[PDB]
Formats: sequence, C-alpha cells, structure tokens
Amino acid sequence: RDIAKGHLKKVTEQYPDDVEAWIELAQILEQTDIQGALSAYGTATRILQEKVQADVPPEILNNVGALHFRLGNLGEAKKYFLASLDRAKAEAEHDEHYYNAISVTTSYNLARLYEAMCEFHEAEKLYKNILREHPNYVDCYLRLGAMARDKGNFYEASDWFKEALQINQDHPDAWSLIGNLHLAKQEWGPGQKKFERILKQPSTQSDTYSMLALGNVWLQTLHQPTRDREKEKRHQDRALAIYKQVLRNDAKNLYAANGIGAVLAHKGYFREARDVFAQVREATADISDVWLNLAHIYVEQKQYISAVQMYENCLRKFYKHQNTEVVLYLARALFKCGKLQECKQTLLKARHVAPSDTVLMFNVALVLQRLATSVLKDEKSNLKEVLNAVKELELAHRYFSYLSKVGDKMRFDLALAATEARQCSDLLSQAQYHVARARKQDEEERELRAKQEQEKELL
Amino acid sequence: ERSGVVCRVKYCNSLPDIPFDPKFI
Amino acid sequence: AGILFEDIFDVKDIDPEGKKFDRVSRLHCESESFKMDLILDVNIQIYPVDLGDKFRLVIASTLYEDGTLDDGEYNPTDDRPSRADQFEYVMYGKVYRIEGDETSTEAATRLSAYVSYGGLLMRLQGDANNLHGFEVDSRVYLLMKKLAF
Amino acid sequence: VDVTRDIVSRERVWRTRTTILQSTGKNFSKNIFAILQSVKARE
Amino acid sequence: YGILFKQEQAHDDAIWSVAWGTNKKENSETVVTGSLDDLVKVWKWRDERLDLQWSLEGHQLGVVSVDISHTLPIAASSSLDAHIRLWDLENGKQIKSIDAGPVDAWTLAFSPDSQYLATGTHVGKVNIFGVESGKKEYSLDTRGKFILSIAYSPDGKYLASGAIDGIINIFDIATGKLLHTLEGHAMPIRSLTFSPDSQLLVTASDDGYIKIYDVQHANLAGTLSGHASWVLNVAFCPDDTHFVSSSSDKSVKVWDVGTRTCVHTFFDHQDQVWGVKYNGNGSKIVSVGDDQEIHIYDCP
Repeated sequence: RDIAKGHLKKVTEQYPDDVEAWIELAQILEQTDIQGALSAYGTATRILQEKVQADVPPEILNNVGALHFRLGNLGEAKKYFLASLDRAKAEAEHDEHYYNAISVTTSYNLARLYEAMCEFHEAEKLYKNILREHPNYVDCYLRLGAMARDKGNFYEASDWFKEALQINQDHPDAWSLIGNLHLAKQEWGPGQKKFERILKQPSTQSDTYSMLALGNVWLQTLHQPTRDREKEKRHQDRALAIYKQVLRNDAKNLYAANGIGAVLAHKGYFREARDVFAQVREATADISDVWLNLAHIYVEQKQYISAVQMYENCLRKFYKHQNTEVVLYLARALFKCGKLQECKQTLLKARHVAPSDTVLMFNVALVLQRLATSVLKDEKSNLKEVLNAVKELELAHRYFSYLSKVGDKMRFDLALAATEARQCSDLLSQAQYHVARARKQDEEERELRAKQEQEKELL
Repeated sequence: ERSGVVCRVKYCNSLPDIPFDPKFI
Repeated sequence: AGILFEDIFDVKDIDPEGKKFDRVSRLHCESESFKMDLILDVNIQIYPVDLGDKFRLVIASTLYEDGTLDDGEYNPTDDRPSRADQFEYVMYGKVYRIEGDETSTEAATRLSAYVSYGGLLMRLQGDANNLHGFEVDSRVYLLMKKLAF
Repeated sequence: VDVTRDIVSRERVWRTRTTILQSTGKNFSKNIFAILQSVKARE
Repeated sequence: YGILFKQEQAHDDAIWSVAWGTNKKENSETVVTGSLDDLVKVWKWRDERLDLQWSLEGHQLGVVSVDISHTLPIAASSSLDAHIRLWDLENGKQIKSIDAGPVDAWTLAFSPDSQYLATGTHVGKVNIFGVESGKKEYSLDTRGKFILSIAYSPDGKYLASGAIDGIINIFDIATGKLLHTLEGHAMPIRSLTFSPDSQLLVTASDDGYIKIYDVQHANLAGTLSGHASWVLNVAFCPDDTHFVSSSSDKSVKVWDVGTRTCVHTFFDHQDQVWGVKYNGNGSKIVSVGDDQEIHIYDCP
C-alpha cells in the first residue's frame, strides 16, 4: 500500500486528464483518515461530468454515503443512499456489473443507517426487503434480531441468531453471537466453556475474539471468599496463561493487558497496576471498561478527587443517566462533608430508577447514620440541624426494620443489622440530650442580641 | 462509621459488539 | 512522588491568535480525564505539534522518581534516574500566578495555575482540587510526550 | 445462488472483530511483559 | 413551533416531574413541580410568564411525583420518605401528611373525581389511598415485582400500571378488579398516561419504542419507533391531536398519535428532560429535567 500512496502522490499534482485517479486515492484512504477519502470523492464526483453528460455510477455515491454513515452526517448519507438506489435502479443494461447487488449493498447501509436514526420500523422493513429476495444473506438476517433484542433478549432475537448458524456454521460472526446470548444470564458461568470451544478447531485458529471471551468468562469466577482454598489462585494462573498466549501472538491487543491488570489487582498490586493500565489508557481511553478499572485504583488510594470525575465521564455516553453499578463504586471510603451529604443525592438518583435493590436501601441508611453521628456526638453545632438530624435518624430506623424482612440479599446475609440498629437506639438518646444544648445556645444568642441592642441604644 | 461502605469491587472486562461496517464496493 | 498534575491532552489549536513568534506557538488544549483547559507555549522548532495530536502532560516538582527535591541548578553529569527519560519535551519554570473563582465568603471551585518556563508561558486551568499541588513561586517541570495511539 | 458471490467478491471489510482488539498504534509487549515478569520474581 | 419562555436555573437540584393544569379551576395558569432539592415551587404562569407563587417545604427526600387535581385547585406531592403530603395552591399551606411507611411511596395518581389517590407499593400491589382520609381504603391484589407507573383516565373508566418487566395491568377503577394484562414489553415501564378519549394507551418502556396499545379490547395498534434512549415521561395533547415524549437523550420529540410521526423536536435542554406536560389548550408544553430549566414550548 505504501507504493500505491507514493504513486498516487505523483498523479495527484500533475493533470494528465485524470478521471479515475481520485477513485484510487479514496480506495486506500478508507482505513486511514476518513476525511481524505471524502475529499477525493467530492472531486471524483465532479470530474466525471466534463467529458460528457454522464450520471455518476451508483458505486461511487454508495461509498461516499458509506463514509458519512460513520460520521454525524446521517441525513446526508441518507440522501446519498436514496440517490444510489435511484441510480442503480436505472441500470437496466448493466447486467454484467450486477446493478442488483449494488442496490442490495446500498439498501443494507441504508437500513443500517435507519436503525441508527431512531427508526427501527424502516430499518426492519428495509432489512425484510432483503430477506424476501435473498434469504442466503447473513448480515440482513443478523441485524434484524438485534433490533428485537432491545425489547428483550428472549424475543425473535434469540431465535433468529440460532437460525442463522444452522445455514452457515463456519461464520465466526454468527457463532460469536451465540455466546453473547448467554451473557445476559450469567448462570452459564462454568457451562459456557463448552459452547465457546466449538469453533476452537485449528481451521478457525487463531481467533482472538474467542480466546479472550474465554478469559472473560474465567475472570468472572473471581471475587469469591474461597481464595484460601487454593481454588481462585489456580483461576488467576489459568487466565494469566490465556492472556500470555494471546500476548505472544498479538502484542498490540489491548484486551489482553486489560485482563492482566484485573488479575494483578486481584493479587494485591494496586501500586503496580497503574503501570499496566497506562499503556491501555494511552491508546484508546474511550472504552467503557477503562473508565472503571482505572477508577478503582484512585478510590483505593484515598483519591476520590480523581475517582469521582472518571465515573461521571463514563456516564457521558448516550445510554443511561443513573446506573446502579457506577454509584456502587462511587461510595467506598467517603467521609467528607462534600462526600457524604452529596453522596446521598447520587444514591437517591440511583434508587429513583429501580428501588428494588437491597444495597441502595442499605447504603442510604449507612450514610444517614454517618451524618447523624457527625452532628449528634461532637456537636455542639447549629440549632436547626438538631431538629433535622432526629428526622433523618427516625427514617433510618424505619428502614432497619424493613430491610430485615426481605428474603434475598447481596449474596451476603444482612444479619449484622444489630450493631447499626443499636447505633440508632442510642443516638435517639443523643438527640434527646443534644436538644438541651440547643436551648442553652438559644438563650445565649438571645442574651447576646439584647446586650448588643443596648449598646446601640447608647449611640 | 465503624467500618466502610460495603461494595463488591470486581475488575470487570467486557467485549465489544460486531462493527458491521458499510460494505465499500 | 511529587507529581503536581497529570492528564492526557489534545491540541485543539496550534496558534489561534495567529503565529506571533517563529520558533514558539500557543498550543490550546483540553484534557481527556480531568477536563482541564490548557494554554501552553512550546518550542515548535525542536518539538513540532499539529492539531489533533495527543500528549501525556505530567507537571512535576522534581525530575527524580524518589522525589528528592533537587536544588534548581544545571548539572548534566548525573547518574540518578529521572522522569525525563520517558518523555520527549521537558521544561523548567516557576508558577508565577495562581488565580481562581473565590468569592467573599466561600472557597474556589476552579484554579488557573500560570507558570513561566523561562519566558514560555503556560496556563493550566480547571478543578481546584486537581490543582491543589501548586503554590506561587514554587519551581516546576513540564514533562510532555506525544501519544501515537 | 450467485447473489452471494456477487457481493462478497466486490465489497471491502476495513473493520472486523479482531481489528477492534488491537490498538491503532504500535504498542508492543516489550514494555508489558517486562513488568509482567518482574512481578513474578518478587513473589 | 418553538420555545416561548426560558426559565434558567429553575431549581437548585434536578427536576424529576412537572405538573400543569388543564381545567379553568385556577390550575392551568399555575405550574406545580417537584425537584430533588425539597422545594415544591408553585409557579404561577401569569402574564405569559413563569412566576413563583408559593414555595412549599417539608419533604425529607426529593419529590418523585407532582400532579394537579382535575376538579379541584389543590395538589399533592409524593416522595420516597414514606410521607405523602397534600398541599393547597390557594394558600400555600399543608393539608395533611399520609405516612405511607415504611418505604412504600411512589408516583401519585389523582382520580378524575378527585376522591382517590393511587400510590405504588414495593410488594407489587397498587394502594389506593383516599384524598380526604389518608388511610388505605382498598388495594389491588396483583403482585409481582414493583409498580413503576400508575395513571387515571380523564373520564375515569380504566387504570393501567407499569411493572419492572413490561407488564401493563389494566385495572377497573369502577369495580376494583384486574381485567386485562398487556405484556408487549420486557423493559421497566417508566410512565404512562391515558388518551383524552380513553381509547389509546401509550407505554414508555426502556426500549425506545412507543408501543401504543388499546384498552377496549387490549390489543396493539402499532409499534412506533421512539428515541434511542429511554422514554421517561409521555403526555397527550388536550385536543387529542399529538403527544409528546420525554427520553433520556436531551431530546423532546413530539410524535403524532394518528400518523405516528415526529412533527417537531426540541434540543434546547443541555441535559435529559424528566417531565413533560401540556397546557389547558395544548399549545404551551412545559418541560423539566436535570438541566433545572423550565422551558415553555409553544406549538400554535
């Protein structure tokens, strides 16, 4: 490709009646910067009009719209695809170049665009118009199940994805979609190894996608209290061998190092985890995974003032507003006045979307007590706050009773509510004591204002 | 107070989905 | 340690006011993780940058990893392992102004740390907490390096 | 049918699954396996 | 089709709902909202301008739901503090405080007769409290996971409920019995409302499709592709010609209820909008959200 670029730079300057020189320019620049292929198609579109009145073939309009599909010019790529359809339909005598396949690819990108333009009805209808004329096509049959997978992972998505595999079992795309179905419900933790080892035969080897999906389903088995039983240590060493193998054959794969940092953090090296993750961070930081893995170290080292932003930055994506798993990571070691009262606000933002979780209802209580012991022990503080503190404490104690009745827990029984409930049963007596302080302070400010008002009467 | 906030730290690792680039004929 | 600040940045403009000097240009940048604004003069002659370039900028107090707080004089002849060995552009200077959104009552939320690398000015600007490492008339190093991504 | 070989023979796949895994740049494992091996000798 | 009034910094914290009147009983000109900073501001849309009229306090936790009674100029507000406090827009005072303990307190549902108040329970049932009583009168025995939305019809003939798994429970407020159960979704239904004629029922799930079902025979009338994020709030125009849709993408699309087409979209909100509601005539469309900015959208 280097020789084609250096040859194209020689025909670009000089003008020996260049007609197809700009086509071969953009045909290399689709992998490199996506603006360069666009600049070549703009001039290649107009250079085909000076020799004769000849319409642009659909093959150039289809590809120029394909570049704009990945960009934010979705409406303009839509006009390119509509015009590519109208032009390829006009090719009634181009039976050798198969105008029909050109309209097929243009309509495929057009339904791919409509799926992305908040319009799945038109994408479904366009993708079914390819199914009705050529059921031996795979991407149009795979992209239909994805649209229904938004409404749920048990509709015609889980059925269309397996029907595509029986017609083409040597399709790594269609078979990798199968393991993605079992990722909704992780009850197939150990049992997914079989179905992930189907296309691990040497004719498909090497496949980095499957080998790393193995390491992911193997890492999910960590975070268990059975590490002293010489069970999770073998799991760390097994996944580390998987990652070392896909490292020796691919040094530039990021995901290999991704899991390596996860295991090294599970070994207790937070100080030496930053280094491993650095290489990953530098390449592309714009992966959902990194904003989290990185964020754990900062919160680990009592650095919330770099941790709180990274959580926010993940949430900048157009997918949600109030996730549970983020905010769980958010409150770790929070003790600060801006880290406690404000932490309540984010916890409430999380419970607003789904209160059925036990841990939000538990944490909201823990924080509440934190704040209350910080006004009702050493304080000797504002008057109004004392009134408010007992209100909070009542709410907390109501929750301690309500929690206890709940069957399922966070994979850890909540039987330990006794010391927190003891720690509000005594703090009610602290509220009954410190409200006397309130009154003492009350009379103090009243006598202060009067002994000041008399000085003003002297003047 | 007594102890820190409960949280299940787990260094997760995800995989991306199929790109489905538009076919450049 | 002694790492007063770090983030990745990108070049948003090379000299948008228009190139005022031949060997030096006003990089304008924003940071990737802390969302800091930055203005930074660099030796565009010995270290060229374009728009859309990414670089890891590590503002440091010292050069030596152990944080042994060197004196402030030039000595080339030195065995001790430095931070400069993993960077491309390294400069030395004074923070000559710190400025912020202080009110009469409450504290600041944002700081501008201004530093002069012997004449080559820099304003790093954003969250006060991420800038708590800086104090006026302290000495400082730049330690930037271009990301090939 | 011929509609399959009519499209799979002219199209261009610039990105696929494995493309997503490697960096766009040049990040070898000399700076990765070095620390990976250094962590094992201290243990 | 644009924006008339632009209320900058309408709260200290994010707004989670918005309530506006539709009758002439001193409700259509006043705007009642409930945000997370525990300020139930009573905005009086007087002189074509959004003015504050009352500032009510007392909620422990942020307001989750605000709505105006149809045949009455009073209002109420629920939250997660298990303390549903009734209010009055005639004096800015508190009527009562229904202690819906321990936690079982969700969005409100004024009856059109302004005599009952529905509130979700964590057990799966739909508790129907009484406006002037405060006690639990009668509760629907349809258990499950949790009620995420409850709505009353403008003439009072049906009642639906959004579960956590996309289960519409069409109740009968005239006898108190479950009649249909529409399960065309598997996404947690955020909110819903009834058509001005009680014929169509929109459902705002977390799949970005506006599946408008029917109530008379419990059937789907057509799948409308909504936004790409999750439709949070959804209201119908009083004259029954259009309907607005609040998503979680900073996007205020106004879809057509007859042709199922977006007739206009607003992008003035820097954050996600959380509440949308019409006016008495359907021209001014009020909108709130995390931007804490109350925009008044005119579509003559």
